[PDB]
Amino acid sequence: SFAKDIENNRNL
Amino acid sequence: AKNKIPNSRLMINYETNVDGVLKKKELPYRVLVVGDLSKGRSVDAKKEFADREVRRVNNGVDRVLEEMNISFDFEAPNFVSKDPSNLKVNYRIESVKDFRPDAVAKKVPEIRALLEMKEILASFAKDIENNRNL
Amino acid sequence: VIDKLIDLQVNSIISNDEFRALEQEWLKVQEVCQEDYDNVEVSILDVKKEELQYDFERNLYDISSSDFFKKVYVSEFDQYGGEPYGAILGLYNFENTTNDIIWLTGMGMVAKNSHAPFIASIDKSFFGVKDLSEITHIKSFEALLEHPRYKEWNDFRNLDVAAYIGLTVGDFMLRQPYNPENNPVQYKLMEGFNEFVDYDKNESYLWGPASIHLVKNMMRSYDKTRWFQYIRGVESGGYVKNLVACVYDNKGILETKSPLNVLFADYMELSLANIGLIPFVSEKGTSNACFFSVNSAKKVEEFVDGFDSANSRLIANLSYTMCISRISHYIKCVIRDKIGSIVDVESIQKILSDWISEFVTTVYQPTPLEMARYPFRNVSIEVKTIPGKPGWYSCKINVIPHIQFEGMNTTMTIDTRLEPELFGTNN
Repeated sequence: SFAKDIENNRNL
Repeated sequence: AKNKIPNSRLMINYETNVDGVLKKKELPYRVLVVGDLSKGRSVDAKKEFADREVRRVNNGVDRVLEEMNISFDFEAPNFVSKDPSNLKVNYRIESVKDFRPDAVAKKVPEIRALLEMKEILASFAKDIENNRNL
Repeated sequence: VIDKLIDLQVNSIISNDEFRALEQEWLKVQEVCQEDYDNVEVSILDVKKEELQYDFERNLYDISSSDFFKKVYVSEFDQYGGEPYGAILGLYNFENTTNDIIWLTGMGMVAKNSHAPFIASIDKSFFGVKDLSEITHIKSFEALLEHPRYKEWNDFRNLDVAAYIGLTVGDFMLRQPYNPENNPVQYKLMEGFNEFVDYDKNESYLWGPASIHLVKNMMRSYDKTRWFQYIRGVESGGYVKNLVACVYDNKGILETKSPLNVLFADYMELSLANIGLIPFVSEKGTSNACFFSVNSAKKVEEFVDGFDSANSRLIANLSYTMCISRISHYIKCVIRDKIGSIVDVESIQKILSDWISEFVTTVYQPTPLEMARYPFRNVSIEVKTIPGKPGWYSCKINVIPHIQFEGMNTTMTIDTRLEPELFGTNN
């Protein structure tokens, strides 16, 4: 469940 | 009086009694819906299933919602204010327009701090002062 | 530059799970109670799927003791002053699991008795595919269900209770994502907010099950008409006007996005009806939909005898069991008044028939709506007293509903034998 998609999706 | 008045020679009475079978008002075609709305966060949701009074939505989904104490204290990344501690979104849903990315900034105390400046800072009259004209 | 923050701050919780889980589970609630008719009072019951999973799975062989069953049957339908329910709406998505199969087996056990067709939706996990759009690749679902993976499911389709379940396929887009030029967030009277974007691309920005519009048409097919013939086809029932589409400018010029999850073709509309599913097919570009099929999960069978074959074709049809159900809501509701009155075999056949008589015809009225007032074609009502119990009776009605159109083949040909005066020998 590691959110490496919420953190990787930084967008400025 | 059950004793009954003494009968005269010309007793007229006038009957006002009426028999008959009473009427029945129509049945509104009820529609039950069953889905995880509160995710376990409401007055009727926190209670045991043996006793959950079904709602009605007499008014609308705006007020039948506010009737239920749907709040949430979930964490979120912080980008406002000072000090540590992740931003903690904490407010109860009133209307259905609460999920609108706008009513959120009005509800969350931290975000409102930036919106507060946009009322004062952005309202700088650099057009009334710059427009000097002698 | 404070806009740069907000465009990150708020966009962090709108994209967050849990938060957008309530959105989905309220947007599709607002969708149902949008119409607001003259005599169609909806009602809610927020319950987790697990709290019912445990319920039926514990009381499958003792449904009368089921807690839910005691909040729909013996509670409002059974009791005197109670107002009965009609057509439950399952907001869940049911897979091919051997657990969720019981969930339907139980809810249908209730619906069957409470007389309330339980409408729901099925997940893309049913067809064994991770993207619902990729269901179009399957040739015929008829040959699919022959696969031994659906053994448990084919058994359920044979149950009687399944004649009340009505599962829908496809999910309509219920919210347009937030762009400044498209669907701008209504900012405040001074707090500049309209300049505010979101973050999505392919296919993952909020959905809702077609079951909503299905039920939201049954409501419509009640305020306007009175029965449930008006929930099928384009010209007649299910049309569902004006859906929440989506548009986006990636590089081209605002390439529109169809409102529906999946763009069912023609033979898909049919090849699903046989599986016992309700496809929510879209008209390409038109930003609209329509329900062609409204079949229950009941098996259609085939049979040799023509009559028997036709029976199973009408029973599988949900729209009728919705209507036949409305007669049960008449009997166990109205005849309760004369429970003590002195009546006979010839008197009950009067009261029950004199009513339904206003809803049976053979002649066809112009337009669909003006005719859908009359669901049934003809009815028999042969009640008769039983021995032993003197004040008790036993009715037995039988209704033939106006059979709907369903399709047709056609062979064109140049005969050249129709008018022999032009091609004949004698000239």
